[PDB]
Order: sequence, then C-alpha cells, then structure tokens
Amino acid sequence: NILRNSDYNLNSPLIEDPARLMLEWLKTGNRPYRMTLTDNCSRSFRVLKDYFKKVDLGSLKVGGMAAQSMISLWLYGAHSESNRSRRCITDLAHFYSKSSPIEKLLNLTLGNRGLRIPPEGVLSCLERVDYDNAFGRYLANTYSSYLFFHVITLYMNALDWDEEKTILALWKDLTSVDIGKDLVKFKDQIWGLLIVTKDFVYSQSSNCLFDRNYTLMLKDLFLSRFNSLMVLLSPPEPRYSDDLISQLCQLYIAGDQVLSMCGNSGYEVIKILEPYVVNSLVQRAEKFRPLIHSLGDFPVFIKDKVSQLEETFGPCARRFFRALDQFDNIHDLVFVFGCYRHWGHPYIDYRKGLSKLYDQVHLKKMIDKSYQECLASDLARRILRWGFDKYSKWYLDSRFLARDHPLTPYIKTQTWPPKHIVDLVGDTWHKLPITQIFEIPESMDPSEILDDKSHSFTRTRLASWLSENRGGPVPSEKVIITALSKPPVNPREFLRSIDLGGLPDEDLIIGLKPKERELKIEGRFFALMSWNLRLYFVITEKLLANYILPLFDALTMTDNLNKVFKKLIDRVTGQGLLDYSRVTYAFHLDYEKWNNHQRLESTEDVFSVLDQVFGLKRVFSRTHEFFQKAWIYYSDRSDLIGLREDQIYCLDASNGPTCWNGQDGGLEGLRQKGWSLVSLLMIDRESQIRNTRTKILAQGDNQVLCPTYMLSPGLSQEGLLYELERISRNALSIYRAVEEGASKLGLIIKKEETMCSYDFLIYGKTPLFRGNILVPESKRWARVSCVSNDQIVNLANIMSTVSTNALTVAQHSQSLIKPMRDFLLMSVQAVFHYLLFSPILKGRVYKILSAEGESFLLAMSRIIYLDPSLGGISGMSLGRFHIRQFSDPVSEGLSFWREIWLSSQESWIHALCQEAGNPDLGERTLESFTRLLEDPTTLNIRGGASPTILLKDAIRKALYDEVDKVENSEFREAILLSKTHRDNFILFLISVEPLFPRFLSELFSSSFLGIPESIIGLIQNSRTIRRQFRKSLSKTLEESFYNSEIHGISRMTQTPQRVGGVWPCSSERADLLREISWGRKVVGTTVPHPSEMLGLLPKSSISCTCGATGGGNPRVSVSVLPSFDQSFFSRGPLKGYLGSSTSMSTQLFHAWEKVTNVHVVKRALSLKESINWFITRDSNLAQALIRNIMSLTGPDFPLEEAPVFKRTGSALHRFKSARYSEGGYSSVCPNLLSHISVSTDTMSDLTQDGKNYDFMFQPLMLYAQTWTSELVQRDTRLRDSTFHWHLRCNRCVRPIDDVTLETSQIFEFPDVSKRISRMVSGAVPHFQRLPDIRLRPGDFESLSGREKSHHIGSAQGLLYSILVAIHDSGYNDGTIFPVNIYGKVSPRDYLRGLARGVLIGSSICFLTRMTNININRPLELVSGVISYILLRLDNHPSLYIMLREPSLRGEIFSIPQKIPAAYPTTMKEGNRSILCYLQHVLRYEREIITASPENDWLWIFSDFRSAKMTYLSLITYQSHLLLQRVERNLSKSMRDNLRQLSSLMRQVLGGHGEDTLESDDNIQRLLKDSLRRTRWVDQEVRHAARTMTGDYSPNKKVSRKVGCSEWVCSAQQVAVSTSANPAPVSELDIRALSKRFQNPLISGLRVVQWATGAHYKLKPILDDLNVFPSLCLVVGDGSGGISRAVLNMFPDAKLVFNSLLEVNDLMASGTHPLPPSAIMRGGNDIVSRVIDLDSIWEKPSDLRNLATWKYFQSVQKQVNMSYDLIICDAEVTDIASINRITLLMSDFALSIDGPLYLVFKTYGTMLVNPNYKAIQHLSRAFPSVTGFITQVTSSFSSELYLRFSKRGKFFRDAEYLT
Amino acid sequence: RPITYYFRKQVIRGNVYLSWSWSNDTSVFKRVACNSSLSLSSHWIRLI
Ligand SMILES: [Zn+2]
Ligand SMILES: [Zn+2]
Repeated sequence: NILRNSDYNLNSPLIEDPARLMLEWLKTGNRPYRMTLTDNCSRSFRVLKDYFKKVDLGSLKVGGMAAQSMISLWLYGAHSESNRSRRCITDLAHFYSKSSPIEKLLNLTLGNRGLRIPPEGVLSCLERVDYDNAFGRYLANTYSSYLFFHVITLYMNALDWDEEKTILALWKDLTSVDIGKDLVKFKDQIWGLLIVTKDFVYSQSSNCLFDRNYTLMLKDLFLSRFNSLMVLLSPPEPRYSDDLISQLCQLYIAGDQVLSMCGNSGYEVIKILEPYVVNSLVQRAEKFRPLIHSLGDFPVFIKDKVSQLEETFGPCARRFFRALDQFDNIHDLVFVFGCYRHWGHPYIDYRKGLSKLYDQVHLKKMIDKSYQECLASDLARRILRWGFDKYSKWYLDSRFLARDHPLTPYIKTQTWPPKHIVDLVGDTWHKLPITQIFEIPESMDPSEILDDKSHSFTRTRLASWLSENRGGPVPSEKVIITALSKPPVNPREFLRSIDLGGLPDEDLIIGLKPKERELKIEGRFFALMSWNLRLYFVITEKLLANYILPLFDALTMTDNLNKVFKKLIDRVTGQGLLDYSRVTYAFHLDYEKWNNHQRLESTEDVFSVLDQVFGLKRVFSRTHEFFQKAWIYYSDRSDLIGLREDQIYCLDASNGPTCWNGQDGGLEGLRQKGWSLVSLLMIDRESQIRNTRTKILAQGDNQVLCPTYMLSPGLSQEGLLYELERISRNALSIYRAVEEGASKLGLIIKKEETMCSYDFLIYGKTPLFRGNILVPESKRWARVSCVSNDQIVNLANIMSTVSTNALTVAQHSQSLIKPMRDFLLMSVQAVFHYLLFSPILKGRVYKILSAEGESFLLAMSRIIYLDPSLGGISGMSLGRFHIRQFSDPVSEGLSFWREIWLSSQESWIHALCQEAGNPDLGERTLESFTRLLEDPTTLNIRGGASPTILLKDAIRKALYDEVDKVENSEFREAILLSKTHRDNFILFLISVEPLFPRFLSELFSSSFLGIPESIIGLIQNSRTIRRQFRKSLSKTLEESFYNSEIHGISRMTQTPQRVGGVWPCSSERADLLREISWGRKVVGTTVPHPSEMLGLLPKSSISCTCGATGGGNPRVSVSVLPSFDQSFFSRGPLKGYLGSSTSMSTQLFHAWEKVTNVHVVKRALSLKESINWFITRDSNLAQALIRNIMSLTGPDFPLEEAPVFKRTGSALHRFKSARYSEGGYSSVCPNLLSHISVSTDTMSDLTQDGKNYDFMFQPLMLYAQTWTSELVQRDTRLRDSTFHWHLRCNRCVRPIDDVTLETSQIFEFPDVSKRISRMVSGAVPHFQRLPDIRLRPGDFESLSGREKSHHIGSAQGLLYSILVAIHDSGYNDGTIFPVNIYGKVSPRDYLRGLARGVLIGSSICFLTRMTNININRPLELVSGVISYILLRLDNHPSLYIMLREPSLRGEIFSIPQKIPAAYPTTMKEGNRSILCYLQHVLRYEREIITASPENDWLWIFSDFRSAKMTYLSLITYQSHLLLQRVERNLSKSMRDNLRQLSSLMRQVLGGHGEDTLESDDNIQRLLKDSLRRTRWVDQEVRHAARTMTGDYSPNKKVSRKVGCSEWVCSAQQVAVSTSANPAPVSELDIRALSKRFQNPLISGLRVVQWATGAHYKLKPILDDLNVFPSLCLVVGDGSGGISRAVLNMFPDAKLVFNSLLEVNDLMASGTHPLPPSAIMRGGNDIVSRVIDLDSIWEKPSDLRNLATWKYFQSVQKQVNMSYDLIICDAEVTDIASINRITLLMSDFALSIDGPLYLVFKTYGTMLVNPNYKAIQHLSRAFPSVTGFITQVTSSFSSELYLRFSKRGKFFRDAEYLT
Repeated sequence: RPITYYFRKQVIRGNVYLSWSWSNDTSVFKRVACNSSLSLSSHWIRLI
C-alpha cells in the first residue's frame, strides 16, 4: 500500500492516449479498459466529475491541440507584466547579493595564479538591468513560470496529505485548496486558473486538459531558457554580443508563434533549424580559404525546404528562419545550435510511425551479392594479416583446401604472400576454411550482461496474460530478477545450441517503446527483447567490441572523450592552416533509415566469416532469420492482439498496423557494430581504391569520411587551381563510389542531404570548426537540476550533475574562468531551489535561509567548495578543474585550501580551511575499513561516506537474510560462502601491516566475493528492489537517506571549528591524516598535486635571474610558438598532449552501458603479475594469491611459475593500468594546446644523486599547459616567450623508499570449483606453461664503461626488434631508450651494441619471413630484414634525443653524414643520420662484431622480464648463431632446426597449438647455444646509471694526424647604390629587371651544403671587412652556415642567433628541441665562443616582434661588449613581414652608437616594387653603402648582398632610391 | 616555360611504339605549370 515516485524530470516518452481516455470517461460511461487502474486516477476522476458538471465539456481540446492554446497564452503573458515576477527575482537577487563574497575565493586563486579579475561581477549579474524592461520582463516571467510548474510537479509527485499540507504552508498567497474533495487550484496572472487534480491538470482560460509529462516538458523548457540566459549574462570577455540575448528572445518568441499557429506539426521546423545553423557555419568557414570548390547540394536543399515551409505553414516559418539568419557571429550560432529542445517535444502518433516502419521494413529489394563477397574477402584478408602479425601462425587447414592454389606452399611455409599473389586471389578468401582464432569464455561477469533493460515477456505468459486481463499496457519483467531466478550463462554452450538450430520458436518476441525527446512526430522506437534474444545480442556485441573493434579505427563506440578528440585531431589535420599544404574534405553521411534498410541478403558472408573465426557457423547469420521468425508488438496497447494460437492476427489493421509475425530488417540499438563494420568496409574499399590516405569515423549512423591531400609549399596560381580541380574531381568521384556501393547494399543515401566541407566537421553533435572543438553550452546548462533516472533528488546529486556538466563543458572548451563562473552561478541557483523545497526531507530547511551575515556564508561555502571526502558530501573544490582523473582528491583539496588560506586576510575563510584540515574523524573499527575497498584515497569519517556503500550494505543484509528465496543453487552457494568468509577475509586484510589499500581492494574484488558485491552494486533501481525484495529494504533505504541528509545539513551548519594556524606541505598532512584515521602508515594514495610543487607565478626565461647560479635549479619549461591565435581560425601546427584516460567512469561520449569489470580470475592474474613489486616470493601473501587462483580453479591448474625478476627500482602508485593510472585528462580543449610544447628535461637534475624519485610528469605538463594558455590569452604580447616554472615545496617531493608487505597470519580458502560451476569454470583460456632454466646470473657491477655499453646496446636493440617483429604496442615507447643513460656512456660501444642487437633481431624476423624460395637466397634476406628493422627504427621518434650529448654527435658525425637544413632538428634527419652510421657500421665493420671472444656473451636486462620475452630472446640468439655458423647455402638439417624454432615460438606466442609438446627436446635444442651464452641480470637498465654507467669514461684519444686544413675563398664583384629624395622611374629597367627566372646550374655547383650553401657567398664581403668584429648578430638563418663561417674567419668573435624555430608535430612529446646541428658539427672551441647554445629555444625568434630586439640589447648590456656586425639572411617572398623586419632593424641600428656594419641579403626584383620599403625604410642610420655580388650565385638571379656601414649617431631622416 | 610532355606514337611493321617530346604539338599532352622540384635538379647536379 505504498509506492515510490521516481519521476521528477521528463525522461519518459510523451503520448496523448491517457488524456483522451480520461475525457471519454468524464463525458459518460465506465473506464474504457485501457486506463492503468490505480487509486490516484480514481480519486482524480471523482473530483473531476464533481467540477465538470459544468457545460464547457463538449468543446474541449486535448493533447496534440492542447499546447496550441497554452503557448499562445504564454507568449501573451510573457510580454505582459505582473506583480509576482518582481517578488521572485527580487528575492533571487537578494540571495545572490547575500552570497556575493563567495566569489572572493575564485578571485583570490586567480590573483595567486597571476591573472586579472573581471570587475563586473558574475554573481551580481541580476542588478545591472534585470527589471522594468522587455528583456527583464521575459526573464522574470520565465523564471516565475518555472517556479509555478516546479511547485505543481511537487504536489503531483507527493505521497501523503502531510507533504501537500507542507507545500500549501509554504506557498499561501499563490495556491488555494478545497477540502471535502481533493480540489487544489493554482492561480497566476499569466496562466489563469489551473486545477491540478492529483495526476491530471486542467486549464480553464486555455480550455484544455493534460497529464504530468507535459508539465515536466514545460518545466524543463522554462528552466533551460532561464539558466541559459543567466549564464549568458555578464561574461568576462566579449566572446558574444548583447544582440545575442536580444536575438535569442526574438528566436524563442518566433518559435512560440510557429507553435501557436501551426500546431504540433510545426515541430519539423526545428528539425530544419539545426542544419540551417550548420549550413551558416560552413558558409562562414570558407571565407578564410575561399579558393577551393565547395561541393554537394546542402544549401540548395536548405533553401528549397525553407521556401516550402514558407509557402505552407504561413509566414511564421519565414519569421523563424529570418531571425535565425539574423545572427552573424560564430559562437552565437553555436549557442543557437544547442537549443533544439528549448521549445518542447511533440505528441507522437505511434500508429503512423509504426505504419511507416512496417512499410520501410517490408519493402523488398533487388541487391547484389558479389559486392558482399568481395567485401567479406577483404575482411578475412585483414583478420588473417592481423592474426599472422601478432601470432605468427595462420588460421587455415590445408586438409580441407585445394592444391592448385598458391597458399598451400605459402602455408607449408608459415609466411604471408605478396601483392601480386593476393591480387590473384583477391576475392576468394571465403573458399579458405578459416578456423577458430578467438577463444570465447565459458562464463562471464554479470556486470557486463545484467542491467535494468526491462526484459520482455515470452509467448506463454503473454497468451496467459491476454486471456486473463481485459486490456491495458504491459509492465515488462526485469533483468536482474530473471537472472537470479534462472541459471547463469555459459556462452560456449549457448552458442553451440544456436549452432545446432536452437533458440526455439517460443523465445522470439520483441516489444517496442517510443524513444524520448527525439523531436519527430513519427517517433523513434527502441526495442526490448526476450531473455535468450537479449543475451544473444549482448554477448555477441561485447565479443566483437573486445576482439574485433580494436582492429578498426573509425569504430568510435567503445571509446571515451579523450580518445575521441585524439582521433578527430588525427583526422582533421589539414583544416584551417593558412596555406595550401593540407586540404582535408569531410563528408558527413546520414542514410535514410540505415537500421531498417539493413537487411538479410547483405549480411550473410561477413557475418559468416565472423562466425567461422569464433568456431561457429550461421549463428550471426541467424539474426535476420530471427527477425523473420519473430513476433513484434507494441507495449502501450495490448487489446489490439488477437492471437490465432499460431501467429499474431492483429486487429484494427486498417487505421494502421501495430504488431506482426515477422519482418525483413532490423531495429535501432541492435547490432550497431556488425552493420557499422560492413558499411565501413564498403567505404574503405571505395576510398582505398580511389585515395589511400582516407580516414574514417563511424558509430554506425552518423558516418564521416575524411580524405586528405597534400599540395606543394611553393606553387603558382595556375598550378594551384589545376591541383584544386583535380582535388574536387577525386572527392566527387569517391562520393559517387560510396553512393554506388550503398545502392549495391540497399542502403539508400540522400544526395541532397549528405554534408560536405573542408573547414568544418561534426561528430555526434560535437562541432569541430577549423580544428577547434567548438562547444555548445546550452545543452549542459539546460541539464541543470535534470537528474538522471532511478535516482533521488539529493543535494549531492544535483550539485554533482552541475559540477560534471561544467567540467565536461570545460573539456569541450577553453578559458576555464567561464565554466568556473557558470559553476558558481548554476550551483547557487540549484541549492536555492533545493532549499526552497526538499522532497526527501519533506519540507523546507529553514536553517540556511534564515541565517544572515556570516553563517549563511559558511553554509554555502561548505556546500559548494568542500569535497565529499572532507566533511561535506555535496560540493567540489576548484582543484578538480585542473585535472579530472587525478589519483588523490585529498591532496588537491588541501593544496587549494592552503593557497586560499595564506592568500587572504579575512576571518571565516580561515575557519573553513581549519575545518578542511581536521575533518572530524570518527571511529577506527570494522564496518568502516570496508570503505577502503569500495573507494580508496578516502578517510574514515564521523558521518558516513557516499550512499553507495550504504546501498551495498543494506542490500547485502537483505540478500543474506533472504538467500534461500533465490532459486539458483550457484548464486545461493556463492552468497553462503560470502557471509562468513567476507568478515574473515576483511580481518586478514586488516592483518596486513603496511596497508597498501589498492592491493587490498583489488584482492577483495578479485576473489570469489567479487561476484555478490558485483551484482549488489549492480542493483540501483527502486522498482527492481521492490520486485525482488519486500518493503523492508525500501523503507530502510528511505529512512537512511532521511538521516543522511539531516546529518549533511548539520555538517554544513556545524560550529566554525576555531582556527589553529596554517599548515605546511599539505600532502604530508594528508598522509598523517590517513595515518591517524586507520592507525598505521599508509602508502600509495598520497600523491602530490602540481598546484603545490610547481609554484604559483611562472616567469619568462628573460628577467628571471636564476640562469645557472645557486645550483642546478629544476624547472618545467613551456615553449610557446608565435603562431598563437586566441581566435578560432588557425588550429596551430601541433597536435597536443592530453594523456590517456581509462573508460571506467561513464564518460564514453554517449550513455548506453559501461565497462565496470572484466573478471575475477583476470584480476587475480594481474596480482600475480604484481607479485614481486612489493612482495617477496616465499611469503604468506604469495601463498595466499596462489591459494586464491587455485580455489577459483581446480588444483590441476598449470600455474605460470611466477617470475624471478625484481623491479625494486620503481614507484608504488603505478600499480595497474586498470582504474586510475596514467594521470591526466586535459580539462581544457586541445585547440590552444596546438601552440605549445612542454619539456621536463630540466628536472633530470633531480637525478643527480638518483634516489629513485620517479614522480609522474603528466600532471605537471597539464597544469603548466592550462595556466600558461590562460596567461597567454590574457596578454597577447608574449606570443613567443618561453616560460619556466620553478618548484616551491621541496617537502612535497618524495623519495620512494621502496617497501614490502608481509604477515604471519595465514588464511585458507574454500573450494569454489566443485561448488560454483557456470561462473568461474572456463572464464580464461589455456596458458601453455613453460619450464624455466634458472637463467644463470649476470655479475654485472664489476666492469667499466667501455666493457658493458656494448651489452646495453645489444639489449636495447634485441628488445626493440622483438617488440617490432611481434606487433606489440610497446614498440614506440620511451621506456626502452631512456635519456639518463646517454650522458654517461661510451658512444662508440653503445652504437656498436645497438647494431649487434638489431642484427639478431633481424635473425628473428628472418625466422618469421621464411618462404620456400627465399631459403636459397638467405643473405639478401638478412640484409633486407635488417633494412626493415632500420626503417621501423627511423619511425621511432625518441632516438634522436641522443643528439644532445656532444660526444655522441662527434662519434656519429665522424663518418660522412648528410647534414640537415632545419633548426628544429626533426625525427627524419636525426634518425636518418643515426641509421646511416648504423648502416656504415654494418657492411664495413661486421667482422669486429661477432668476434673478439670477450664481446660475444649476450647480457639480457629486466625491463620486460616476463616469460614471453624470455624464450623469444633465447630463440633470437639461437637463430642468430644458426644464421651464423654458416657461409654457404643452408642444409636440410638447418631447415629442420629452424622449423622447430618456428613451431616453438608459435607455441609460446599464444594461439591454439599444444603448449610445448616436450621439455627434454626443448633443453636439448637450446643448450650449448644460448643457455651457456646468456648472462641474465636481476636489474633494470635505468638504475645502472648508479654504479658504473655513471662513471664517465674520459676519451683519451686526440686526433687522426691530419694537416692544418688551410682555408679558402673565391672571387667577388662590387656595385654602387646611391640615394636621394625624388626617385624618378623608368620603364625599360623594370621591364628587363623585374622578371624572375630560375635555372639551377650553379646552385648545384655549390657543392658544400650546411643550411643552403650561403657561406660560399658570404666569404668575400667579410674578407673585405677590416674591423675583425667581436660581436655579430646573425638573423633569419636556419642553421650554422653563415654563422659557422663567421666563427671560422674571426676567432675572437661571438654570435647572436635569431634563427626561427617553426616547430612541427614530428618532434618528441615533451622534451625541448636541440640546437642547430651545423654548429654542433663545428667543435668545442667554436661552440664555447657561441654565447649560449643549450638556451636558444628559451629565447624568442619572432622577427616581427620587438621583444627579440630587446633581447639583443639585453645581451649587449649583460656582456661587456657592443655590437659591431649584423647579418640578415631571411628569405621571404612576402612583403609585410620583410617590412616589419626592416622597421625593427632600423630602430635597432639607430639604437646602436658605436661603429657598425650591416649585411642584408635581397633580391633585385623587389628592389623596384615601391611596396618593398627596404632602402627607404632602412637607410635611416647608414650613410655608407655598397652592393656586392658573388661568382657563385644562381645562374639567373637578382641576388644582392648590400653592405651598409656607419660610425655613430646618424639619422638621414629618409631617402628613396634614385 | 611550363612543362608540356607532348605524347604521340608510331607504327613499325607489325606493332606500335610510343614517343614523347618537349617541343611538339600533336595535341595529346600532359602539362604542368610549376616545377616544384628544382631542388632535385640541384641535387643531381651536385652528385654528378
Ligand atoms: Zn608541499
Ligand atoms: Zn627561472
């Protein structure tokens, strides 16, 4: 006799049948059988008769027409005023002003960070103009209507008379009551007189009637409008106009007019609004690069439909589209984009939509099959290539195959074939009988399957319910209840039964339900299936998502937001670049009913291939057979079913069908992944045959193609237009090909609706304008107070949705100040509503509102800012805006509060901080330690933790005392085992001394107890609880929530906790707080926050005063690029750095399902992987883990002989890449991050003594990125000033002091293999145990540098080449080539060792790539394989880092090497040089290696010492000796041994072979060749830097006895250049001079090249110069070159490099760039007589700015010297840049007093164009001039090196050229 | 000047062969109005 409400916001669909039926009942008769009988509706009908004995009944309106009146009414009153809205907004602004000081915290943290504060005031935004005006009357009426409807919905969703009495007690002068009946009236000057009759609403003035869902809709839209305009008001910067607010009021009124004079049918107009905005955005994009041809017919489509809707529907649509086109800005248009729901939702016509669906599904086609054959052949080719790559083993069976087929020899030899062979069989891979690859699990975790999905009925119960009932809608069964009733899943057996036919005719039912808030009158329909069918679909799609989707890259379904952004950036490079080097088109494809039109005959062969690879057949195929053989019905109407005992026989099937017994098609939300696969394969085929460099993005419906094209840097207009013509041609061709393929598969594509652009893109309502992720804010601020389903309206929940909405806004945006201000405002609004009324508390609060002066201040501050862990349970600290997935919120909060404490002088904030310091700890007993298992990094608190723990424990109680009433025996026994052993195992876990809590959590969830806890946390639905359990659980939970909110408000109004002085070094406080909470020392969780250990104020490299004095001060360097544009048109050159992000917090860019766990056995195996990190082998915890995995299996398990390595040199909060690791979320949009690089190599100083600091750099990088971007965009002058952050706390920095865990207590586990089958029996496949050989020791730290760097090199090469030969992801990771090892190593031996390692890696790749004909040519094979490895190594970036150490450079350039010409030395040239040295080592000096018998032993290291790499390494060495020990062709015995090695690596490297097939044959095959020729070490390479590697080997070599190398020059020629004012002009001179030719002969005779071969030209001028200048200023040049020659000629000379950086994305991730290679080629003396070489990038290079020249003057002042020479060699064809250059160079030379010589390179052609402004602009300090020409200059070129000279203080105001 | 590969063909007794020239007009041509690879010409000159 009691039910919950669970309905506040509009999540349900919308419908008109209830109102119609209630009207028919009110007119006359009994209830018409379809009315959802209850008590509420009965009493409502009673009162409704008692007031509808009037006469209005008979001309009443209903839903679908009722709105019509309403909206008109509303716009009328919205432009009328009242006396009520004044009071409301007056009180709201009073609340804000009472809450004004709150913002002080924000302003204080921004002033500590070093930024200005907006002075208008976010929080006093409702007192500038919000009254007595049109806009303030529309705002106040909107808010008042929202309040009205909120009160209405509260009265509706109340339960008892007491709540209604409470409500009327609160609102008195607004509401009225009539007792003796339940007759409640609500009046208002706008909306007249409503009569909310409990579950129904009636309007008299607007003569209509309706139900709750409409009230929720209107409440939601009014709230959207209000909060949107609110956050829109008072922003910091002029991002928007004010005519945005005025235009948006106009737009909303236009929509009102549309609705008021076109009915619900006018809801097609917003469906046109959205693409209209998109078209406007595109047409505003092309203006920047307007020279390319825009394709498609999108704008024509838009114009036609606007004219259509203007002719029909009246001129209202005209007004709407006019006001929509009124906008001009871009962000305003996006803000209009977000509000496609601010008008309402349409009353759907389910019959109409179902009729259209029936027709669209039953529409037969005449499609082809050969296309699908080719498509599936491509798929099988891809899957087999992947299989061979990862696991070097085919997946065929020659026993079933032919012989006149090239693959029987290419299978007898386990290889992969070349291009011409695959072309010979390009479309026949199906005729290959592909066998099983991916073993499926015999069980699965319930967290992946069970969910509140409203499982359907089956035929038996359906027929019985129809025979019993007389009508009404179906309530469907639930999933967890059905699961607890029936036995669990055994997918192997299930799919084998389906393989045998299976899925009998009974369980083939589907039910429909209309989707919610989709804005279509026809309405979408999401389905709910039966148990077996839903099981089939779910396990199938999860199976594909696990082991198929990772192959494809477009497939953006199982991906989070960060990875989405990474993919978009990768597929958008070439948008908004300012040049014509990267043109990327974007085709958005949106088919017509893709789901329905996807049909059987298409998906037969692709699905067949999937089914063969899983070892099944026809199973996937059967899908459409099920849709052919299945019933389909509609839930909200049952009386239409008339079943004939054989089929459906639907009734009333003339007005439109409702049900049917079969359909050739599919439905939305089902098999999205396979259908996406086939569509993607089509697209990829067509593109790859037309253009290979296409990228694809696909979730299944909103597909995106992106073809990229590169065009040369220097191109002329004719050629440019030719290129663009060919570009458009190819793009149109690909689009036509896609349409042809789609008509070949029945998928019709709308030609006039596919979108095309080149500077725009869309993905899932995420717009990307010119590479910039542009944000809609309106969706997210509209979702304020719109809590999710099956949740409670608690303070915590609404504040949490506010916070996460704002944080997702920030992740979609930049300029965090705006989302912070919006967070504040929306939070205050939400809490004002919640305190106006609290449902679960069943009354108003009265403790916070009545407060004044200070107490209300403390209350709000505690509500909003305090974290859930620190006393409060509602708010969040601002420190979560810096990073999102941080490992410890405690340190973040404490750092924030400390900064706010010492950065202030006020009183109450001190009290708040002291409260945050000592958060009122409580008991230290059991029933609290469990919290550490559900959410570590928390505190045992007096006042309870998040209600999740409370739900888990309450449901645990109900399930323990009602275990007997669950039918299943396995689940029953599992819960039985749970009860006892849970307490006992928690006791053991507390019995572990060091208390590393993450290990305990993973162990608790990894044992059998994770099963019940899993499902118990999977219970979150109130109706689920009411069905399964009884009123006890629900009542207990309600009372618990009551007590919890009471304690919450008591905490928010606690006593001020009088101050006790500030605290130092917050993280230390957190550690000791955990300590005094849980007694013992704690580790792991305590992680510092960069807000503490990087300081507040950064400083530019200039004017910092650190330099190199005081010591090796560490720092985090931030190189910003000059391309920084605060606007949204450039996207920068770079990619960005965001980090990784684990998808375990419901952030998948949609919300369909989650990925909580995988399995208990896999978690236990992960523990076994982490055995030796912090636990010893022969101990009690190792015994426990082995007992655990042996309990969850049989005692006959082939354990893996857990390893014999020791990563003692590592951290402890880097446990696993499962839940929290890889810190970093990049809360700010990456768009501005395209301008930034962030280096940490300075922090290498921290490892001067070692100590194993090993702290995470990613939070540092991210904090720096965020706040330096903010500090740049607030001051656009420092567009190139590299910053550097210094450390402030040293006590934050923590030496690891590695620790171990041990106990004396032992705990025995019970058997769970003979007690629970079907859950654990076969979850994980075989492991193929290998026998160990004890890995004879190393004895490593007894050698010198020159004796072991060879070993290090060989090890690195071996590991890299192995990780390349098997396609692991760790082939391109920086953990292999670290940077703390090049500074102290012998370079020659290091590189020769790399060569050795690469060679034996080539041995393994030879073992793999072994066909039947390549055997007789093995030497060329070895060479080519080495070349392949070297190619992949060229693709390795971070190797080029080794060019920082000068010793390595000297050794690598001692051999001839092609010198580059770019300053920012890239991967390409650096790796090319390294690989040229390696290729010179090989093929000249191979004899030196593999000889000198004490260089031959192979020392392996322990960076990847797992069983996998081990046997692979021994195999590589054996195969290397066997390729060696040979000079002539091979023998058959050698081939036999090699095939045995191939089989062995096949067995070890997973697959489906036998495990090893022997041990004695193994040892006999590897002994005497590898085992007694490896010397394994129990140590990692990095820490070797301690003992001997750190001891530098002084190079005691000098030279090679070569002569003095006398220097040389060449001829020259002088020319005159005079000047005067008038400057007349002739025509023939321009005619013969201004014609630029090009003919390279002498540019090729310029043999030497350093940057471009210019020193040849600049020898003679300086040889003529007669000062021997001490100080040159070289500018514009790329590298060395001219500068290097300057250093040659004048020994007593120094230099100022103004070489531009122009960084590219080919560099490393964080590290700083390296100096120009040319100068590092010079030598030590020449380099030291450069000023500063390792600090150039820290200096600016922007010639067009002034700071560069101020830096030059600063150098002149700091050094006791004065400039004498200047050189400018900037080649530019443009004009403005060189004009600026000359302006600033003139002001510079005017700011020099001493003698001066200047050299300017120029082209004679520009010397007569009057727009050059070079001589008349530069000749303002120099009287003396002479032009110079060289005997080496381009054969036809007007190159002049003009030399100016002065002696001091000459002005010569201006003089043109004569 | 722009680059214009003028293509044509010839027939010898029996079969045919192709022919190309820089200075002719037989009206089946491939043309490009930009070199964009003169650096390669200089490279070949340095090599030889
Ligand atoms: Zn600190
Ligand atoms: Zn500094």
